[PDB]
Amino acid sequence: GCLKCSPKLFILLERNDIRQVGVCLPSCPPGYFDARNPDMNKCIKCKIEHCEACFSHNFCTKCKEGLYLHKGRCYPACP
Amino acid sequence: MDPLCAAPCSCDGDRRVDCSGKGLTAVPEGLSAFTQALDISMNNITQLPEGAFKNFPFLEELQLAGNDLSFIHPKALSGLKELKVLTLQNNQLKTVPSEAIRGLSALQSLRLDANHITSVPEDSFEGLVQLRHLWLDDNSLTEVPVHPLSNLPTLQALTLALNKISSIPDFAFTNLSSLVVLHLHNNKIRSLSQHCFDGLDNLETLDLNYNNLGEFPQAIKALPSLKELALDTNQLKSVPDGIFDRLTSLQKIWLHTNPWDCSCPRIDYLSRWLNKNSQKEQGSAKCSGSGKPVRSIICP
Repeated sequence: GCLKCSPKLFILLERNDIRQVGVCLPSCPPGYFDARNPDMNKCIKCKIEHCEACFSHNFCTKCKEGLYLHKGRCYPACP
Repeated sequence: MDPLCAAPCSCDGDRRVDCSGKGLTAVPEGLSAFTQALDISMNNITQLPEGAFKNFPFLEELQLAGNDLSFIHPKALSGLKELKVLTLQNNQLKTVPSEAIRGLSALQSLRLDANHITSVPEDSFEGLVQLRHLWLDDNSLTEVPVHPLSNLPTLQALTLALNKISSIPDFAFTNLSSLVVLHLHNNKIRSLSQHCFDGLDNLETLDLNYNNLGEFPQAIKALPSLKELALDTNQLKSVPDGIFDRLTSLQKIWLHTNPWDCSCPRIDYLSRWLNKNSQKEQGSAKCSGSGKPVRSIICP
């Protein structure tokens, strides 16, 4: 797909085929965060299990419905 | 079937409105007062006038990213007492809009990244008694905004990455007692004062990579909760002996892409620590010249 985005947007990498396809985005889909870089801004999966929106890879801002957010992590019950 | 909408937005029945990517120059007229979320990102709103959101008293989420916003009327955001999320990334802001956000007492998340912000007025962030997440990355800040940050004891997540910060003075983050994650990577930090991190008692993650650190940051001793420390891609040559003795919370440390001086007995403590704590090092610190891993060094 597209290899370099407009200077502000984010590249999302997909392997829906058996080829690697990029797509340019203003934000990033759920489960991903906007990783800003000097070279290339990209969408990167959050590393927190069941996180829908995140600040960084290890800090969630929105957990899956039914879960409890505490200090950037998702819990099945309030800690 | 949007009983409470206006062209050319959609109103998804859960009181969320989407007007993003519509070429708009203003907030559309005729939107419902029931509205809880408003997405007006990716338009051409360059200015927000007074009372632009007057008819949205239950608004919880306002998305303004990707406009070319350069002026916010001090009263544009009046009456938004329920607002929790404000996104202003990718706009043309030159200054943190201190006064316009002053009355946002319920705000939890504020995105000011990827603007062109060179200054933050002293009174910024007063009134933000519930703020948890603050993005200031990819702007033009040349220093940490000390007095404005002192207003945010509830803050959990802060990024000042991809700015132009060259040094951090003593007590720069002293009131940030709830802070869990701090990003300072991709600046030009050469000088960290001895006590720049005091008061960060809850800090778990500290990112200092891609800076210009010539001397190891002694200031990290004041971080009892530290779990993750990135110091990769700096100009570090040595660590002081015993620097990690009191960091019993450390789980991960990045030390690679630094010119480690592997002379004995200077490299003694670091080599031994990396060998005893092999599980904690991410990637490999290498000796300058040979490229030998620092953990493979032994001093007699």
